[PDB]
Amino acid sequence: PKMKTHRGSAKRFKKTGSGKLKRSHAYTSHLFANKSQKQKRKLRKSAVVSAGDFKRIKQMLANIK
Amino acid sequence: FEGGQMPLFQRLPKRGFTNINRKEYAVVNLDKLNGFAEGTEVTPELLLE
Amino acid sequence: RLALGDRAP
Amino acid sequence: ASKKGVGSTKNGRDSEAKRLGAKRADGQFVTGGSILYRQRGTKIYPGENVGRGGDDTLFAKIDGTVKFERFGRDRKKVSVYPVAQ
RNA sequence: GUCCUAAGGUAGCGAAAUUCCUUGUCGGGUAAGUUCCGACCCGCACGAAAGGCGCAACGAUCUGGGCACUGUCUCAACGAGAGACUCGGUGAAAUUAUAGUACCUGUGAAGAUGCAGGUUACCCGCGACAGGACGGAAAGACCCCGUGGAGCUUUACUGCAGCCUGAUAUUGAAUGUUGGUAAUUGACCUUCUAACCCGCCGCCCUUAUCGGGCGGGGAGACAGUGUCAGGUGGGCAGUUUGACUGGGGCGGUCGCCUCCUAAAAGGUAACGGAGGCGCCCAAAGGUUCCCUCAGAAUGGUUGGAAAUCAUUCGCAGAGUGUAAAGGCACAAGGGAGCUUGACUGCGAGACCUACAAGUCGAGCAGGGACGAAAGUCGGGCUUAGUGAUCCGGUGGUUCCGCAUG
RNA sequence: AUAGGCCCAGGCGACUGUUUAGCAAAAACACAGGUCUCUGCGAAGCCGUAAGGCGAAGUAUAGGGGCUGACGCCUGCCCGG
RNA sequence: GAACAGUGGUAGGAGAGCGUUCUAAGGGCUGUGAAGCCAGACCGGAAGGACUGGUGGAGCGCUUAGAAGUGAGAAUGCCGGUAUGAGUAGCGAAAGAGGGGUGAGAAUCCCCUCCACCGAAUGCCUAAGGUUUCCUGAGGAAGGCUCGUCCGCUCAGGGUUAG
RNA sequence: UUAUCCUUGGGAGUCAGACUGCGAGUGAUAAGAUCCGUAGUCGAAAGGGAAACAGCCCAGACCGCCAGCUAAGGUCCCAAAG
RNA sequence: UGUGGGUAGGGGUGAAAUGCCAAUCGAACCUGGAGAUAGCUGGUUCUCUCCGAAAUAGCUUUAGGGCUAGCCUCAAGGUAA
RNA sequence: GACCGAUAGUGAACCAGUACCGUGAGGGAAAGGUGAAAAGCACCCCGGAAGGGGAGUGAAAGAGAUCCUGAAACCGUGUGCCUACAAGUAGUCAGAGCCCGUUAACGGGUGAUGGCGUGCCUUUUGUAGAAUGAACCGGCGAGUUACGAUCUCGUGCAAGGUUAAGCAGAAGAUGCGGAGCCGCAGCGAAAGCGAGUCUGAAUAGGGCGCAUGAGUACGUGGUCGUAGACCCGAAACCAGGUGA
RNA sequence: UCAUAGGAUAUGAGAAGGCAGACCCGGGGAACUGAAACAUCUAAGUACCCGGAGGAAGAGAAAGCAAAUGCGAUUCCCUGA
Ligand SMILES: [K+]
Ligand SMILES: [K+]
Ligand SMILES: [K+]
Ligand SMILES: [K+]
Ligand SMILES: [K+]
Ligand SMILES: [K+]
Ligand SMILES: [K+]
Ligand SMILES: [K+]
Ligand SMILES: [K+]
Ligand SMILES: [K+]
Ligand SMILES: [K+]
Ligand SMILES: [K+]
Ligand SMILES: [K+]
Ligand SMILES: [K+]
Ligand SMILES: [K+]
Ligand SMILES: [K+]
Ligand SMILES: [K+]
Ligand SMILES: [K+]
Ligand SMILES: [K+]
Ligand SMILES: [K+]
Ligand SMILES: [K+]
Ligand SMILES: [Mg+2]
Ligand SMILES: [Mg+2]
Ligand SMILES: [Mg+2]
Ligand SMILES: [Mg+2]
Ligand SMILES: [Mg+2]
Ligand SMILES: [Mg+2]
Ligand SMILES: [Mg+2]
Ligand SMILES: [Mg+2]
Ligand SMILES: [Mg+2]
Ligand SMILES: [Mg+2]
Ligand SMILES: [Mg+2]
Ligand SMILES: [Mg+2]
Ligand SMILES: [Mg+2]
Ligand SMILES: [Mg+2]
Ligand SMILES: [Mg+2]
Ligand SMILES: [Mg+2]
Ligand SMILES: [Mg+2]
Ligand SMILES: [Mg+2]
Ligand SMILES: [Mg+2]
Ligand SMILES: [Mg+2]
Ligand SMILES: [Mg+2]
Ligand SMILES: [Mg+2]
Ligand SMILES: [Mg+2]
Ligand SMILES: [Mg+2]
Ligand SMILES: [Mg+2]
Ligand SMILES: [Mg+2]
Ligand SMILES: [Mg+2]
Ligand SMILES: [Mg+2]
Ligand SMILES: [Mg+2]
Ligand SMILES: [Mg+2]
Ligand SMILES: [Mg+2]
Ligand SMILES: [Mg+2]
Ligand SMILES: [Mg+2]
Ligand SMILES: [Mg+2]
Ligand SMILES: [Mg+2]
Ligand SMILES: [Mg+2]
Ligand SMILES: [Mg+2]
Ligand SMILES: [Mg+2]
Ligand SMILES: [Mg+2]
Ligand SMILES: [Mg+2]
Ligand SMILES: [Mg+2]
Ligand SMILES: [Mg+2]
Ligand SMILES: [Mg+2]
Ligand SMILES: [Mg+2]
Ligand SMILES: [Mg+2]
Ligand SMILES: [Mg+2]
Ligand SMILES: [Mg+2]
Ligand SMILES: [Mg+2]
Ligand SMILES: [Mg+2]
Ligand SMILES: [Mg+2]
Ligand SMILES: [Mg+2]
Ligand SMILES: [Mg+2]
Ligand SMILES: [Mg+2]
Ligand SMILES: [Mg+2]
Ligand SMILES: [Mg+2]
Ligand SMILES: [Mg+2]
Ligand SMILES: [Mg+2]
Ligand SMILES: [Mg+2]
Ligand SMILES: [Mg+2]
Ligand SMILES: [Mg+2]
Ligand SMILES: [Mg+2]
Ligand SMILES: [Mg+2]
Ligand SMILES: [Mg+2]
Ligand SMILES: [Mg+2]
Ligand SMILES: [Mg+2]
Ligand SMILES: [Mg+2]
Ligand SMILES: [Mg+2]
Ligand SMILES: [Mg+2]
Ligand SMILES: [Mg+2]
Ligand SMILES: [Mg+2]
Ligand SMILES: [Mg+2]
Ligand SMILES: [Mg+2]
Ligand SMILES: [Mg+2]
Ligand SMILES: [Mg+2]
Ligand SMILES: [Mg+2]
Ligand SMILES: [Mg+2]
Repeated sequence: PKMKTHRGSAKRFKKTGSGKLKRSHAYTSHLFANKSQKQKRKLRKSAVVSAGDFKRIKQMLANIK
Repeated sequence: FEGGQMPLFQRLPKRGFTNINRKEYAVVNLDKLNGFAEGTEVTPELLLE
Repeated sequence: RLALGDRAP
Repeated sequence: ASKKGVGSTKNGRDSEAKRLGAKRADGQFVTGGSILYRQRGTKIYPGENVGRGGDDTLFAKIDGTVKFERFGRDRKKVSVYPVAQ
C-alpha cells in the first residue's frame, strides 16, 4: 500500500522552494500577559524546521508537493 | 516518536485553511513563447498541443 | 519437595 | 537484615547556569551587534563603540577590533576600534 | 476541678488461642519449670449474639502433670528374613563441552581438579562413605523490574444489568375541583366500562392443571409492554492506581531563580551545603533638574538607649520593592516638576542551545514623553514571578464561503 | 491367634456429623437452639431475554435472607456519622 | 611500475571475493564409467579449488549473465540415529522338592508323589465391561521382565441351540 | 612544523562502563564504596614485566626467518644475562 | 453403595477448603480470532580487506526503552579554512 | 512453471485423516527405490530353525527382500610407533629413537623428553569461570516478499520526462492507448500577485524565492513505511463448541 | 341459532436434508492488538454464530451527477489520491 501522509504534520508544515519546511512558532496560543512584546513580535513570524528534526520527520511529509 | 517527549508536530500550531475554489494556472514565461514562429496566434489549445 | 524452597522468603 | 530509617534533605535545588563572561577575545574582529561580555552589573564597563544592554550585556556598536582595557584604578572597560581603513 | 464527646467500656473475665515491655510478680508442682496450674491487675491492644462468662457429656483436638510400661535413651549387643555381595539369565535411567580429572598456600568475576609456586603421587579394578565437583532435578515461588497478566476490594474512574421514578404510546367515557385565558386549554379527585390484564369459576374444542374459544366474575384506563428521561446501583464489566530511590516499601523530592561545592573561560554529579519564586509597583515606570547615606559624639522642652532640631566626624560601615550574587556615591541610592516609550511596525548582528524555547541588540519608520539643547525613553540596578499543542471564548478583519447571493 | 492402658488438671469446640480427591480433619464448616429482618400469595427470594419454573401442589405455627451457635447465668452505654 | 607511508580491533559503516540450487546462451564431459561417497604427502591470501586411486552405476561440469527456500556449532532449537552412566539399578508381596516324560535344548512344559498357601476366599455363581481371550491340533520370530518344548501369544480348524 | 578541518547527503552503533594517577563532594579525609572534574589504560589490545593477576609498568600483533639492537624488568640456581 | 437420570464455564455444584466440575480450576477442555502482544531472554549460518565507536548531554509515566545532539563510516563538494 | 523432490512437496508419493492418543469436541504420525527381466538362489554341506559356506542365475548377489548409493556418530578385529615415578583445556613449538616411502616435497606415521599454554558460545565494567547453552553425529532451522517513500549508482530522453487501465499479441516481447503523474516558479492562511511575493502605512527593513537551470521513466543496491516483517517463546483475552 | 374453531378424506416430482473449508446478500457480532498506559478511537463490521441464496449474487434505468456548447441506468478496472 501507498505511504500515508501524517495529517497532523501536513496541517502544520509547508515545503519551501528549496525543500526546507516552514513552520509556525509555539507559544502563540494564549498567556500573552506573561510574554514581552519583543517575544510576541518574534513568535508571530514563521520559522524553519531544524536539521535534526527534519531528518526525523521528512518521510512523514513525503507525499506533500 | 520522540520516546514520550511531546513530538515536534504536536508542539507547533496548525496554520491556515485550504480554499475549495483555489485556481492554479499553467504558467508560461516569455522565454517559452520565444520558441513559436513570428506572427503566430498563441492559444491554450496550441500551447497544450 | 520443600514447603517454600532454597533461600526461602 | 535490619535497615535504620533515614531522614531527608531540605536542599537539592539550583538554577540553570547562565553562560556568563567573555564572548569575544581581546584583539578579535567583531561585527556590530556582537555580544562581547555577559554579566550581572558592570564587572566590565562599555568603552568606545560599545553598548550596555538591559541585562548589562556589553555589545559592539560597530564592526572592529575588541580591546579589553583598564578603566582607571579599580575598573575595566571593553572597547571596539575600527580597522585601519 | 477542668477540657472534650453521640456516648465515654457496665457485668463478667484478664500476662489470655489476646500481654510489646516479659522468663511480669507471688504461690503450687520439680533437685532444678522461659512451658503448666492458682493468684494479683500498668487490659501495649478482653468485654457482652464478628456474643461475655461458665459448663456435665463428647474429641485420632491442643497443653501441662502422674501411674504402668518399655532399646526412646545411658549404649549398644545378638539373632531371623528382604535387598545389598558372588555366579548364571535378562537388562533400563536421570546426567554428559572434550577430559591423561591430586594436595596445600596463593591468585582470579573477590570461595580453583584444570591458573602460580610448592608438596605429594607406579598402572587397572572391586566393596564401601558422601567432603567437593558452587553435584542432578525445576529458565527462583522470595525480592526487584515490565508503562506484562489474572483473581479480589472499595466513599478510584467510566460504564452496564437490576431496581425505583416521571413523560409519552397502547388509552376510552362521565363528574366535580382548581391554575393561563370570562367563552376556550392544562393539573387534580372521584365514578364508569368497552380496550388491556386475570397463576378465578362454568361450558366446549378434548381422554388435556398447556393453549384457544364462549359465558360469568374480579380488576380497569391502572397495570403490563414499547420509546424517552432522571435516580440508585462493585450485583457485574473495562481499566487506572507516576518516577527518582546506594534493593523496594515508607519518608522526601519533581518547574523556575541565586550562591557554594565547581579544580581563576564556559560547563560539570550526588536523597551534597544554603536560601528564594509562582509576584509587586499607575509609580516603586519615562524624562529633566537637584541631591547624599549608616552610625557615633556633643548640645537641647516634653523625650527615654532610641522620635524630631543643630554641629562635627563619617567610602559607604546605608540604600537599592523582594532571596542571593554581581553591581551601583560622574550613583543604579534620595527628592521634586512634567508625563505614559509599561509605544506600533521591525531589526544588521550576536549569545545560548539536541529540538522546542530563552537572551542581548545598534539602527530604520510611524506617532509621541521629558529636555533650551545634546539627547534619553520599546517598563523596574541586573538575573525568578511561569506552562507547548489541541479545544473553546471574546474583539478586530480589503481573507475563504461547497450552483449563485 | 484375636480382643480397652489408665489417671489428675487446663485451653478450644456443646454433642453425632462435614471439609482443602493428592502436604492442613482442626479450634474451621454444619448443627439443634437464639435473634433480627423480609414476605398477604401471580408472596418475598431465586433461575430465565421471555415463556416457563423453583418457592409450594406450601400460605405468616409458612417461606426467603443476615448474624449468633447445645445448655446455664446474662447480654450494659451511644441514633452524632 | 617506482618511491614513500601504512596494515590490533568489539558495536558498526564501506569494499572485494568464495561456494550452493535453478535458468539462458556458448562450449564440453560421461557406460573406454556421471553425480555421490572414501583416501591421499597437490594448489590458491581466505572463503575454497584440483589431480590420482578406490567405491558407484547415470548423469554432470565449464564460461558469461540472470534468479534465489544460497552457506549453521550454539536457539533448555525440531526430527532421526547412537553413545555415557553399565553389564550397573531392576526383574512387581507368596513353598517347594524329587522321580518320570517330552524334546535340538528343560529350575521354569506335562505326569506322579509328598510338602505348602487361601477357605465370609485365593472357593462357587453372576453384573458391568472386554469381545473369541473359550475348545482341539500345530507352532516358537516377536510378546512373556529369565527360560520355554509352554501360554490369555502365532497359525489352522472348531464351539454359544430356549413358548 | 604537521594534515587536518568544514559543508551537504546515505548508513550506523552507543545512552550498564571499569580501574589507575591527580583535583573535589558524599562517607568515618572507611570501602575493590559512591558521585563529579581531569589524564591514562581496559572496554575493543595480543607481546615483555609485576609468581599467577582486564584496568599497574614497558609496549601497539599484515605474514615468514634457527639474524641484530633495545624498553620495563633483570643477571647464584629454578631462569636468559655480573 | 448400585443402576437410570439433572445442573455446564462471565456457568454449575459447594455441612464453605476457592473446594470440586474426567490425573486440568482464583475461573475446565477443544478449535478458531492467531504467526495475539513481548521496550524482555535466547538465537541469527561463507571469507578477506579498508576505516572504526559509545557506555555522554538534553527531554521522556523516563530510568536495562526511545528520540535529537555528541562520537563512527561511505560519497560528493569546499578546498588548506 | 529460472515451483518441491521423500526431514522437501499436501497431514497423506506407501491401504492416512489411517495407526495411535482423548469420555468427547478434538489432536494426529511414521513409512518411497532388488533387477532390464524374477532369471527371486535347483542341488550339496553345517544347523531344530534362524543364519551361513559352496553351486547356480545375473552385467553386478559386498543387487538376495532388513534388497540403488550407503556419510557421521557409535561398536569391533588386526597391528607400525608409544605407554606401568606420572600432576595432563590435551595442543603447540623444540626433539632424539623406531617404522615407512609420497600429488617428491628443505616427505609421511609415532613420539622419550624440554618450553609455552585455564575449551567454544552467549552475556558482561570484568567470565578459565564456581554465570548461560550444547551428550554426540546427521539432516532441518532466522532481515524475506509486495506495494509505497527516499538516497546513491546505471541507462534512455531532456525543459521536458512518462504512460495506467484497456485492446491486440505465446500467460511473451511489442504496438496502440496521453486519461493521469512528476518537472519546468515562487510567495501567501487566503483572495491573489508572480521573478518575485508575504509582512507592513512604507519606494523601509526582514522572511521565503529568483538571479546562482534539471528533471523524469525504468533497473540494481542501501534505508524507511504498511503488512507477522529477522526467527523462536508467554502468562493472558475473546468467540463458537465438547464434557457431570 | 346461523356459523366459526375443530375434525375427516382426497390431491400435490409442494417443503424438509446435504454441500463446495470458495465467492454473494442479509440478521447478530467479539477480543487480543494499536494508541508505546487507557476509557473516545483502533483492531473491525474483521473472526465467529445465524438466515437466505445463485451460478454468480448485489446494483440498476435519475425525486442522479453537476454548474458545460453539459452529462444521461447499473456494475467493474485505471485515475483522481
Ligand atoms: K517437659
Ligand atoms: K479436653
Ligand atoms: K564468575
Ligand atoms: K560427595
Ligand atoms: K546498598
Ligand atoms: K519622577
Ligand atoms: K471447614
Ligand atoms: K568417482
Ligand atoms: K542443537
Ligand atoms: K477372615
Ligand atoms: K504349544
Ligand atoms: K578518575
Ligand atoms: K465456585
Ligand atoms: K508429515
Ligand atoms: K608438550
Ligand atoms: K546459576
Ligand atoms: K524581499
Ligand atoms: K538521468
Ligand atoms: K529502493
Ligand atoms: K522489515
Ligand atoms: K480494546
Ligand atoms: Mg489566537
Ligand atoms: Mg543478617
Ligand atoms: Mg528589564
Ligand atoms: Mg514463678
Ligand atoms: Mg519432666
Ligand atoms: Mg473479640
Ligand atoms: Mg457484637
Ligand atoms: Mg583473568
Ligand atoms: Mg583476591
Ligand atoms: Mg582459592
Ligand atoms: Mg568446573
Ligand atoms: Mg545445583
Ligand atoms: Mg555443573
Ligand atoms: Mg529466571
Ligand atoms: Mg506459592
Ligand atoms: Mg472491578
Ligand atoms: Mg484491553
Ligand atoms: Mg521505582
Ligand atoms: Mg531506600
Ligand atoms: Mg510517598
Ligand atoms: Mg577551570
Ligand atoms: Mg568556571
Ligand atoms: Mg490533544
Ligand atoms: Mg454558496
Ligand atoms: Mg466439635
Ligand atoms: Mg467426630
Ligand atoms: Mg489434603
Ligand atoms: Mg474425603
Ligand atoms: Mg491428612
Ligand atoms: Mg413469572
Ligand atoms: Mg408451581
Ligand atoms: Mg460463629
Ligand atoms: Mg462463640
Ligand atoms: Mg449489644
Ligand atoms: Mg600494528
Ligand atoms: Mg546435482
Ligand atoms: Mg537457508
Ligand atoms: Mg546438532
Ligand atoms: Mg557383574
Ligand atoms: Mg548379574
Ligand atoms: Mg555405578
Ligand atoms: Mg551394586
Ligand atoms: Mg540387584
Ligand atoms: Mg514375580
Ligand atoms: Mg486356552
Ligand atoms: Mg524370553
Ligand atoms: Mg563515569
Ligand atoms: Mg567503583
Ligand atoms: Mg561491551
Ligand atoms: Mg585505543
Ligand atoms: Mg593487553
Ligand atoms: Mg607471565
Ligand atoms: Mg577477556
Ligand atoms: Mg643462567
Ligand atoms: Mg481434577
Ligand atoms: Mg488478529
Ligand atoms: Mg585503525
Ligand atoms: Mg524497559
Ligand atoms: Mg544520532
Ligand atoms: Mg533418500
Ligand atoms: Mg512428508
Ligand atoms: Mg477410543
Ligand atoms: Mg558395492
Ligand atoms: Mg540403476
Ligand atoms: Mg543399499
Ligand atoms: Mg620419585
Ligand atoms: Mg617409565
Ligand atoms: Mg599446577
Ligand atoms: Mg555483574
Ligand atoms: Mg541467563
Ligand atoms: Mg547443559
Ligand atoms: Mg473479560
Ligand atoms: Mg452436555
Ligand atoms: Mg449422565
Ligand atoms: Mg495500548
Ligand atoms: Mg439479481
